[PDB]
Amino acid sequence: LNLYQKKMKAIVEDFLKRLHIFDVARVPDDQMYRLRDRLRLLPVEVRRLD
Amino acid sequence: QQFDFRNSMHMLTSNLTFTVYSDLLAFVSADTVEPINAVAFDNMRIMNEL
Repeated sequence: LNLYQKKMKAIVEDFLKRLHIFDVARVPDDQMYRLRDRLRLLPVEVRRLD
Repeated sequence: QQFDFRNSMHMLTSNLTFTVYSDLLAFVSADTVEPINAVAFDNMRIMNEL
């Protein structure tokens, strides 16, 4: 979708939140990105993808 | 020195009507892309960790 502007610092945030326990604001941007770096290489799921 | 008209009468070569400008530059109209879109010699994109 070439969204060079929907800076992803976005998705990670929500993600973590949805599994309460983690104090989101109280966790840096770093780790977060690295988190994407790994997610990227992950296969979607037939449902989702389809 | 005695005074001899003839020899003291000279003609005058002068240009006509200028207009002198300083500062210069100013005449330059210039804007800027939005920061989120930079590039170096690279041309791929400076600052590119979305």
